Amino acid sequence: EDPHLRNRPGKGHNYIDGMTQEDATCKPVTYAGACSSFDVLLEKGKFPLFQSYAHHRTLLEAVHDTIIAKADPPSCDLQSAHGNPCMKEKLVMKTHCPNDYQSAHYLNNDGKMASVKCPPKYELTEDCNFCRQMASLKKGSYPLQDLFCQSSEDDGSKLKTKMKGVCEVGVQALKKCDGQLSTAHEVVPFAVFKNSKKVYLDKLDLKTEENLLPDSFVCFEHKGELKSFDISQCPKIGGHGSKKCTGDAAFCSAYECTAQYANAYCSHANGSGIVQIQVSGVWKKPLCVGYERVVVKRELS
Amino acid sequence: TKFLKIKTVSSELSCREGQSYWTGSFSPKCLSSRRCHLVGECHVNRCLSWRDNE
Repeated sequence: EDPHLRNRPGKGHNYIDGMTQEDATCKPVTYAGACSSFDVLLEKGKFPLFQSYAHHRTLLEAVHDTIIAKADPPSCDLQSAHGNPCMKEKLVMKTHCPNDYQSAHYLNNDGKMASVKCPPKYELTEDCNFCRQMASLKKGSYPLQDLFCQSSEDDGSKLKTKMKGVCEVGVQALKKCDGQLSTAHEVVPFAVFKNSKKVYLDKLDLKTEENLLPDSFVCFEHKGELKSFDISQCPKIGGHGSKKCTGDAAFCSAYECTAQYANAYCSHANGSGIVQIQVSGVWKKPLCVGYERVVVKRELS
Repeated sequence: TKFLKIKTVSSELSCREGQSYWTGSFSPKCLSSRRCHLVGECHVNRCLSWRDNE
């Protein structure tokens, strides 16, 4: 019930490495600023999964926190040479990006991250598979997948696509085809672990496991309402600190509370903590679980 | 002379169909999503009285 959808834990950086153009307004990402790579994540009717899970991290924040690696090149330019590795994974995807956007990032196959790049002044289209010519053009990127990042270091490189009766989904060449193969764009779940491939899913069992973590509390600065305030300036239990801080039982159980003798009010975020996954009957912890609309080839005959 | 022969195969008893329907085996796939209390939509009153067509 807490309307803290703009407060980002950790550091609050959303600009990606490759399109560092909107870094003047999204640093740090807080209640202020009009970052094009975060405004569409909270609009009603776009990515409801991130609307349900918004107190954690994103894919960009995971890249900045040394969680999700970047491919080579991390931002494949669309107007340069003749062939780039960041195209076979883009044409198979079918999304809907609004107008006035230059870049569009997505998830690759090797577990890293690869985005596109268009030289000025090129904008996207209704699908984003190709950047054509020309409000003003946003100097950022549009999230092509409905996923969310989180702090995790669970290893899982010995798992592959767990989909039965599927020929070649996305760009992964699984099993061969001998009869009728479909090609309809359907949603498929996936979950990439640490240093692994784009592992798809079939049965998802999400849950909420909260824990007393420093990156699970939100707060706003008080002054003569929601204001930006760094959480790292909160003293510990009898430790030290620069300014002051206070909160409820969750925020005051681990940090020091001074009641009215502070400048903010730290509150525990609803659902923030540890979000595990149940794949192959074994409870695991993913990194950036989400959905995507790629080309699914199912063997009907 | 113009002949009009009608070949007779045998004597069959066809079954007149009336009411028909398509059926088969089905296995449900349940999806769990344990949401914490007072977290978005998880509540003590809105989790219990939940409609099946919403």
